[PDB]
Amino acid sequence: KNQATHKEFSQLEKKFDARLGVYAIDTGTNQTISYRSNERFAFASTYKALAAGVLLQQNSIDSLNEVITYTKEDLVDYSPVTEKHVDTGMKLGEIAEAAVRSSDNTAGNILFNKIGGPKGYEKALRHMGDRITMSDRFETELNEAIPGDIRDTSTAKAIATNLKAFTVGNALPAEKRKILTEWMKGNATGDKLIRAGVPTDWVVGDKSGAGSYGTRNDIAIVWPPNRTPIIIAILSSKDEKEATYDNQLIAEATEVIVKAL
Ligand SMILES: [Cl-]
Repeated sequence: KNQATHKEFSQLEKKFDARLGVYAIDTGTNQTISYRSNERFAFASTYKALAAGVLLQQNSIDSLNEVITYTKEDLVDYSPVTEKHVDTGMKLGEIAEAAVRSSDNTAGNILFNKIGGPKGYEKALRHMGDRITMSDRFETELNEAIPGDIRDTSTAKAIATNLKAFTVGNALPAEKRKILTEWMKGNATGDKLIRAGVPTDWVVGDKSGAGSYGTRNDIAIVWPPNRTPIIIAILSSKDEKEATYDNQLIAEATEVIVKAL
């Protein structure tokens, strides 16, 4: 379906007035599905699932019970969990969970901090052989997504390969790989995205993203019934800075991958 899937993906770009980037790999058959998979998009909040994976590589399960504190002036826009616990701090595991499950932006910034900032995040991905992802800024400036500006960008193929390493591969011991996938499962932020485009007997652990220039992303590990997982990265963006986005574009792209695999 090399050219057959190309046509369907090209058709979605027109129906939703957007640019689409797709990479999916069936971990059981190593069959891949790709479209503009080497083009750069701003990754926006999808980094949070990978940064949680780096955090888990670098810290014990025990240490996730350690309390982390921060200040009111550390709070950035859209921090619906962290804004409630300024006076007490949160457990480190709770912060990582807030970043993955709710896309809490202060929690994302703490994750960054704990793994050495954007530069430390990038260095961890380079260690896993990701040469493509470029991390430069904290929330919320990392969402600026200026076309042609490679700060805080990656490709569908690079992001999917990283997610594969953390969730099914050998980037984490089993127990932490399980902690990560559970954080990624059952979150409402994912409900209209890849989860809305797979059949109802499939299970989806995802991480969604949204940025300026209509940037709208979802990355996932998905389990068909009785079947090895498929890793999916779907990226989208537009040409106008204040452009809106349409969840349905991600869901329709997912339907195309499902039919092809
Ligand atoms: Cl304070």
